[PDB]
Amino acid sequence: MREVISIHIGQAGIQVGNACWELYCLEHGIQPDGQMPDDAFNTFFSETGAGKHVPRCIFLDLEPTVVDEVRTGTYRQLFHPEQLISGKEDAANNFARGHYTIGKEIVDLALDRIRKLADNCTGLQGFLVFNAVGGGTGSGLGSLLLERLSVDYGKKSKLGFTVYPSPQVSTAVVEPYNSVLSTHSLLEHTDVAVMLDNEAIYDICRRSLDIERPTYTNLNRLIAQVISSLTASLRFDGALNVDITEFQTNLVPYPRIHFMLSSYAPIISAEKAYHEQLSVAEITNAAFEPASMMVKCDPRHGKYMACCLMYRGDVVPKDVNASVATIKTKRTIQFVDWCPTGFKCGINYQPPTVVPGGDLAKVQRAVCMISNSTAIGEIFSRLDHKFDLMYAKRAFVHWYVGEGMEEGEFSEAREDLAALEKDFEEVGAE
Amino acid sequence: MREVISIHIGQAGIQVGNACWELYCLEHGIQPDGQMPDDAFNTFFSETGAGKHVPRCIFLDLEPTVVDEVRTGTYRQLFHPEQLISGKEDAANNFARGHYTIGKEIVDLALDRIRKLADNCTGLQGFLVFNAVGGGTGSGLGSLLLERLSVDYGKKSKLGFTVYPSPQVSTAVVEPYNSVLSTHSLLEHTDVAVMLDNEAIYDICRRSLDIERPTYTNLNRLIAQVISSLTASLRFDGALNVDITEFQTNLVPYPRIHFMLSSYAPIISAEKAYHEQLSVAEITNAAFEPASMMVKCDPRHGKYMACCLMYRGDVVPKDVNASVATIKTKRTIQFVDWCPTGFKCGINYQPPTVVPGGDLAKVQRAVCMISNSTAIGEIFSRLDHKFDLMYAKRAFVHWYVGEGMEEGEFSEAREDLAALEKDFEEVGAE
Amino acid sequence: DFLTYQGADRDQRARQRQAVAVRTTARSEVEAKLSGLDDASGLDDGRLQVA
Amino acid sequence: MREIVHIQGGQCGNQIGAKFWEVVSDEHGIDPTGTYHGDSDLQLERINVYFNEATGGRYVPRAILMDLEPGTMDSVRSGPYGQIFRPDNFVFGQTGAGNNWAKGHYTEGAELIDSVLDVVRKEAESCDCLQGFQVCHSLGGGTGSGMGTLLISKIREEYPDRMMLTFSVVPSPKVSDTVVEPYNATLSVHQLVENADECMVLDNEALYDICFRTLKLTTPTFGDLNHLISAVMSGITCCLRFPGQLNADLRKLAVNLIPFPRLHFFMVGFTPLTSRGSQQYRALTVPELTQQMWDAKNMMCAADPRHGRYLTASALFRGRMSTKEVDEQMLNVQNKNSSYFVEWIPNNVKSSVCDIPPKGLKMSATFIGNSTAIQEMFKRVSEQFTAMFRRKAFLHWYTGEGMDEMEFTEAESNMNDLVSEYQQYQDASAE
Amino acid sequence: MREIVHIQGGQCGNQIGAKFWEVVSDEHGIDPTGTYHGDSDLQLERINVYFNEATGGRYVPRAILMDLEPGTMDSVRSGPYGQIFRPDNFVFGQTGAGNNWAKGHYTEGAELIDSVLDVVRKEAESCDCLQGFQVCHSLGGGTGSGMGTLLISKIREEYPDRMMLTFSVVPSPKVSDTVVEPYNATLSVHQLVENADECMVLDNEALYDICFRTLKLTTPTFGDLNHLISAVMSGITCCLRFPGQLNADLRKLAVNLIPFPRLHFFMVGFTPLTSRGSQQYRALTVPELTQQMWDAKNMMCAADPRHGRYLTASALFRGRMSTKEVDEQMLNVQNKNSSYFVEWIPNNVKSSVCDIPPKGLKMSATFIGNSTAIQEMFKRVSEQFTAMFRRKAFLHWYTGEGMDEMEFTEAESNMNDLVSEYQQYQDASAE
Amino acid sequence: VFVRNDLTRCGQLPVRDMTRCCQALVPGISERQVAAVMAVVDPNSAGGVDY
Amino acid sequence: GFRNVEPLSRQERAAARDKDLLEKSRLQARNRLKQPENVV
Ligand SMILES: Nc1nc2c(ncn2[C@@H]2O[C@H](COP(=O)(O)OP(=O)(O)OP(=O)(O)O)[C@@H](O)[C@H]2O)c(=O)[nH]1
Ligand SMILES: Nc1nc2c(ncn2[C@@H]2O[C@H](COP(=O)(O)OP(=O)(O)OP(=O)(O)O)[C@@H](O)[C@H]2O)c(=O)[nH]1
Ligand SMILES: Nc1nc2c(ncn2[C@@H]2O[C@H](COP(=O)(O)OP(=O)(O)O)[C@@H](O)[C@H]2O)c(=O)[nH]1
Ligand SMILES: Nc1nc2c(ncn2[C@@H]2O[C@H](COP(=O)(O)OP(=O)(O)O)[C@@H](O)[C@H]2O)c(=O)[nH]1
Repeated sequence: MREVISIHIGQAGIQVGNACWELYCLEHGIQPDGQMPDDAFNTFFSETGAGKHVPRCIFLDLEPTVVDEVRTGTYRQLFHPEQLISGKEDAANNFARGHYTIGKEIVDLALDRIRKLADNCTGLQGFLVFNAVGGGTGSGLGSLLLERLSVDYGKKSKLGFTVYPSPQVSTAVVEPYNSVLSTHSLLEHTDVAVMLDNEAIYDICRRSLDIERPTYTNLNRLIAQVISSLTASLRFDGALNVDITEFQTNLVPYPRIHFMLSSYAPIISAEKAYHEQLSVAEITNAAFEPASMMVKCDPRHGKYMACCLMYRGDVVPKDVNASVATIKTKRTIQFVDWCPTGFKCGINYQPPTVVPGGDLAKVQRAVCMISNSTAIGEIFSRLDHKFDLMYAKRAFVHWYVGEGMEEGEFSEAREDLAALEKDFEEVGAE
Repeated sequence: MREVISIHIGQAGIQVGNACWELYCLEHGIQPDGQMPDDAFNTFFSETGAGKHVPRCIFLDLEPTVVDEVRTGTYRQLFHPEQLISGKEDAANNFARGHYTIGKEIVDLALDRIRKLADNCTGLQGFLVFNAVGGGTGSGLGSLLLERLSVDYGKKSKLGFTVYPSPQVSTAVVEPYNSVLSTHSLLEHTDVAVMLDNEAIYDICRRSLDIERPTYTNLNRLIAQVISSLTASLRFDGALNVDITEFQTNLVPYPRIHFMLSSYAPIISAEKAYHEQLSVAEITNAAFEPASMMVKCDPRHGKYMACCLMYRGDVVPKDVNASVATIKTKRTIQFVDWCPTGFKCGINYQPPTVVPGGDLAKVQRAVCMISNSTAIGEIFSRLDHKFDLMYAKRAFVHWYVGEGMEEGEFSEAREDLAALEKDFEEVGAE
Repeated sequence: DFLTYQGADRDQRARQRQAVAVRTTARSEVEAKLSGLDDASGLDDGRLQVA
Repeated sequence: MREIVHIQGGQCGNQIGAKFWEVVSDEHGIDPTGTYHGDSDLQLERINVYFNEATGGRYVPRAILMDLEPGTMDSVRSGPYGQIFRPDNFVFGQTGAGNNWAKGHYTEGAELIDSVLDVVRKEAESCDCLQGFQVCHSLGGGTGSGMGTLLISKIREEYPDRMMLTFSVVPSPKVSDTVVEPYNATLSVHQLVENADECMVLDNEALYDICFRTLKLTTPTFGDLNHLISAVMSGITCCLRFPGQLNADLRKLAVNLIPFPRLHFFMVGFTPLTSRGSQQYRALTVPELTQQMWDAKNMMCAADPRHGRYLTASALFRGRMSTKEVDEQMLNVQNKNSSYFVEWIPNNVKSSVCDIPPKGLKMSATFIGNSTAIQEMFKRVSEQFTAMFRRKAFLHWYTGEGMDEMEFTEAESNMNDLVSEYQQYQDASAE
Repeated sequence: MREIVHIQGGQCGNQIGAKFWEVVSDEHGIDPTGTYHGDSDLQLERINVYFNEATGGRYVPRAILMDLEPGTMDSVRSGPYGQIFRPDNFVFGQTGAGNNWAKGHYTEGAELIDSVLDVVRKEAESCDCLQGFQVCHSLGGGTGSGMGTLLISKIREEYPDRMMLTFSVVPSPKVSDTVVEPYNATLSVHQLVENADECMVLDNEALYDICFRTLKLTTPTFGDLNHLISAVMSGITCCLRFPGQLNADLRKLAVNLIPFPRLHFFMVGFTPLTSRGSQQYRALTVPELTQQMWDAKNMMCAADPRHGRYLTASALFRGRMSTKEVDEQMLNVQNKNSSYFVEWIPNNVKSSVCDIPPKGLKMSATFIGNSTAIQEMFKRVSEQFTAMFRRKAFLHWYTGEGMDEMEFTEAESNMNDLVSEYQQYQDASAE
Repeated sequence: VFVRNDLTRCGQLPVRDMTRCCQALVPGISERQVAAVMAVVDPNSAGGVDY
Repeated sequence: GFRNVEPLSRQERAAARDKDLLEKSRLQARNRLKQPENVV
């Protein structure tokens, strides 16, 4: 009745999907074999007559290795083999390769399976697209898939949990190129886009979890906890229920402005746990701390427009009200003049489940703050010069041209990102 | 003493007859073997010297499967083996097949057994013909049998509880064709024809009984309850008795206009039962609700000409008078200007018996509302364009021609249905 | 037996309602415990004893 | 024999209604299975105001729950008194309104509204005589506010003469739950002014204040606030359900409270609210009840009566009491606080007495104050609505449901005119 | 008691018939020795449709096996269910047709056709009532296509009224087996248009595509394709053999499917076809089975229905199911894909329900679609036939058998006229 | 963490102390796994393996 | 081991025989103020 279709595109999408689905299995009691020893799972799993539960997810990638890792690992009897879709040739960090030449047949099969999945859902809250902006598979194929979904499904709410390149640290070289292309693509298709940065999550792990060597598994576990907190109100009852449709209404002031900073709290290891009180006010403050942001974007530079807080566990409305009143009275936290309330508080009675093998402690309270703020334009500003610096020499441009793109596409993407910068400046200004 | 001869033609006829005879056996206490552990069964069963009771019914079909199912089921020792009549070749949704070539010997044998049945009846209130408008067997053979009965028996009241095609949902393709043909046939032979729609009864089952997956068994149970409520005055005593001759004389303003909408109340499951008062006024209002009609035809569109109410159980004439007066004062329900009374109320002291294994609850009160209203012209209007849309291309016309039909027959049927539309418009107009 | 699907739907509805009833009873007990705290409960009884 | 049709709208409205029906069944000695277990004749004497007798001994509430999402109704049905309600009176959709008054009033509320009116008419015709309808819901939510206003308009169209009572939970001043609360409240107040005959304004922050200061509870969940609301909702109509030394029905309260048709918004309070610690310290007397009644802290509205002027005030007392005591107390209150009472009305108090107090309390009293203080609450809501509407933030979500931008400004104009009327009668001078 | 005479023709037809009889015996609980071992009354209730009782409990299939070479029926006899068939029903020549339609229709088919009709008449006269004949064979092969068309003509002459159902394996689009497939197909289609009352088209490449994409088999031999075909052959007539909630015989299917006599070519598909890995993962609902039904990949013909327009479509469901659910699913399919459905037929779906699903499967469904998509298949066969006929390649082999060149032109003209009728009804507009 | 749980600064911890440390690091670890690692680290010891 | 079934009274048979008495009894069973048509 509250089904949500999960899409995981590219290596990063699949690797965060592994953590997400392990977390969902742990939360709902579903064993990795597929079945558990009501109907709260229906959002993420569809049950069969035999009692065995299959997730409503689709693992899309043009490379076979990542998907075969899932096919060989513990969750081989859980997922649908055809829902795991594997390509033959990788996109090789080429947006054109993933969007024009290789991605065609793969996206056709993906839409086929997505139709089959949506046909099994009475209701459909929306799509959760988890991809990696900065890679040919994630950016190009993901952009094509989002465009097709917008064309055919229509008004279904697509929430894109995208991972943009970090300000200074990165793993690719053409990452500004394909990131600009995919941002051009997804400015007009996704309904609410959640920004994530590897550098910011690395900093969170290093400072809060005391992990001197954070890794992709830790990053994915944090992202999985955040998405679980986001979807908790769909699956578990509690005071002040918040919905996928209500995210857009209480978070998106205008259709272009729908990019969101995400921050989880508390992030504490068990050795540091039960060593602080972890009250509602303190976890709210931690969630509003700039270091707790999962994007290398200081909110002090900009102004908050909206903030949806998702409380999990033993949280009382009096405490959320007191904490939010303190936040409003706080001076460093600054809101736009045209949004006096700017807050969407929603509580859930289900505490965040702890993944065995993870670093997170078993905490009875949690906050997931997803905020629309004009500061997010800074990351686009960074990519806008990282792009044009290479584009001046047309470096690596032959690679993108070879798979059927044009200089006009790069020009249009750069112009649209400049327009997005201007829109962020205009919404920030009085 | 007050016998009524039951005829069930076609698959729908036999399938509703199964439910009808289950209901009659339960109501009179007759075990399925044939005998029971005063003279209230004479309307439906004739008792033998051995004490075993045989029903005065005739199961007519050109297909052996449906009849052999009854021959094999629990009611194999109840019905007369020769009364169960089976053909060799099915009519294949062909009115010409069921009316010109296959149906001849079958209808001859049907008249033979019907004469044998009528010779065993001192009185004879009339015939209850249950067939399927929209199939070769029910339409063609049923029309032929009705014509033969009109020729030989004459003035005996034939009450046809016909099942018409639903507006949008349907199971056959040549259903408009054979429906128009059968309507042409029965406009001039049956005395009172009650329309029934599978879509309407499905909606009733979904909304009232909360059955998300209604089936033909549920439909036939509802129809059987309606027929038992109609016939209750023949078997059980009560104030304001109604007779088969009286339905006509109180319901048929003109010979051409004798088609009737049917509605039952209450339709409530056991779980929903004993949560509402179920008073006479409330159940009468339910019966006059457009949703409770067993035909997909909103009665607001037309004007009621006559309404016969058949009450079962703890109903008092003061209560029925108050309820019907409120109905008259109601603005939504509107009657023709030339019929100030327009109401035929009849009460019976026998509450409706509940079939074990069914979804209907044990209610102390019941209402069967059978209404002659000009709104019924809407369904004929739908079939009249469904017919001519196919007839313009002469689709499936060769199939009907092959078994001894002519284009003149289709033309005559279409013209007669147009004339019926015109008559309904004329009587509705002042 | 012929109508398994209808019985299956009835059982599904009954199970869902029973599970939600169990959840509501547990939450009602927890809320009663939370709302029981008031002035009468000896929250400062130890402080009074110490003083 | 004067029946009341109760309607619950939205999550907050459904929770409030469930608590209210639990309280009323407790008052009338009805167990969650519907059977009477009260052992008191007066409990069954006027049970038909709220309940109907089923085929057996069961009594079913004349309550209708409407919602666009089934979760809140599932919780209500699974609650302790969830089984008394008739299952057919749960009218729910499938896609909830995302805090969108437009979604709950035009797009998604339209399809469910005919089912809702079918249920309402079925319940209303069963009534021998109908006092009216009471609708409990929250301003500042999608399905609640939207479908509540739509249903109220429809019921006003069908039964103009019948009483309409509303228990609206106005969005709180300081701490707001959702962003679009000013929009939803602005669109809902415009409907309530035109349609609802009698409107009672509740604020969750006033409820938190009263339960923190008078009840002195530490962890007030929504259940406690709904309990106080249920207490007021019962106490307003206890004069219908129980014999009274000086009885007064809903229409009498409306006539004595409403000077002019548009000035029908009221702040309410219940007495005696005592902390469990101070229960033995307090003495139950009519003067004590009046003292707590006229305390601004007792008002379940955020606006305080001190800022405004009391146009009128009804006080419905419950318990075996002295009419001389009650009348003298209300006269002394008026004389002492004549500055806060309107001059051009000789008596600003409608005093009513009922002989049956609520269970556990020897005495009780509900207060219904029509004062110009509600002006500041509407003014604050408008101060938020104008700030949001100047830049048209989140306006596209309402526009995509197909409602004119002019409708927002029309609702704002109606609110401003209502505020103007309240100020006019606040500073009106006699002669 | 409505019997069906099964006929197998050529190597492919004989293999398909053997597999079909194995499947039918499995459904009826018949072991290869002919004894009933099903332990179910309904299996024996209508066993007379396909089998006759022997001296003891043995049941003999009503099948007639045709060939010009004895090897194929030697294989049939050596197969697991090779001993059920009566030895008198094996009719063979000595020299097989070298993929020569002229040899199988005129020279070598003429002598054996007398014995073939004798066996057919002997089998038919024993039948109490005869629904008709079903002939399984492959277009594009000498003995199969030629002898099948000749026998169909003879049986049409003998029994004009009785049903003729044909399962023809039309030569595949992409990869062709033999060179003269276009000649044999062109000559056989001209005969089938005139004689065959009802025809299903099967393509080996379509079967390969469905077994590679849905079943995900790795090494699918001809046995798997024959088993899919056999499932379709059983499911089309299971309504005759088992009680059904809404039963439908072959004549009913033909009446509801065929708008005009020449447009009797159909594409068929079977559900649910599930790969081993996804068997526990798939949930069997009527919407699921319909969704797999209406997919183009499920069709066993090469032509995809998306290009054409569905003139008609029958769906025979099997199992414990809701007629409301089935009808709602089909109405929803028609409403959603109204672009693919003919406008001048208000209802393009003939739904039939049988109460007995196949063994092991909880419920199943077979589909028979009459759509103008088959026009492209006939067009491709025309594009090959005309290309070869312009240079008269391999025409001397047909000419040396006593076949006129004018017959080729007549067959091409007839097949092009059929294509024209399909296009006309694809682009026909109402009113 | 092991240093914090080692009060004596002896470099050695008991089974309970190192299981507590390993649970503070990763909650899902049971005592048997920690003891097995203890044994494979120091084969012949009466507990108190060097952390 | 003899099977037994409850014997009905003469009053029940008289009520079934009489239209008036049966209807009056049903009215009395209908509801609790003054009984509807209480007086037989
Ligand atoms: N946060 C996070 N980011 C990841 C993770 N794995 C990969 N990424 C990011 O994903 C980007 C590339 O992902 P993909 O496009 O899917 O890589 P791929 O599957 O080989 O596809 P292509 O590189 O486009 O050919 C890199 O720039 C990484 O920054 C992960 O586990 N967590
Ligand atoms: N309401 C209702 N309608 C039914 C039922 N069974 C069949 N029908 C209707 O009956 C119609 C077909 O009836 P028949 O003509 O007798 O089918 P048949 O027995 O195979 O005979 P032919 O179709 O003439 O060959 C269908 O269109 C159904 O709508 C039933 O149980 N209830
Ligand atoms: N007193 C009370 N207020 C509530 C309750 N639940 C929600 N509210 C408040 O009511 C306001 C409106 O929410 P609501 O109308 O229920 O949401 P909707 O159902 O989607 O329209 C919210 O801002 C909440 O603060 C409750 O149980 N009791
Ligand atoms: N599905 C299926 N197709 C076959 C089989 N055997 C042959 N075919 C195909 O049928 C086509 C015609 O061969 P066929 O008519 O049987 O040869 P003939 O018997 O000498 O006339 C060939 O192109 C084969 O690909 C089989 O067992 N199953």
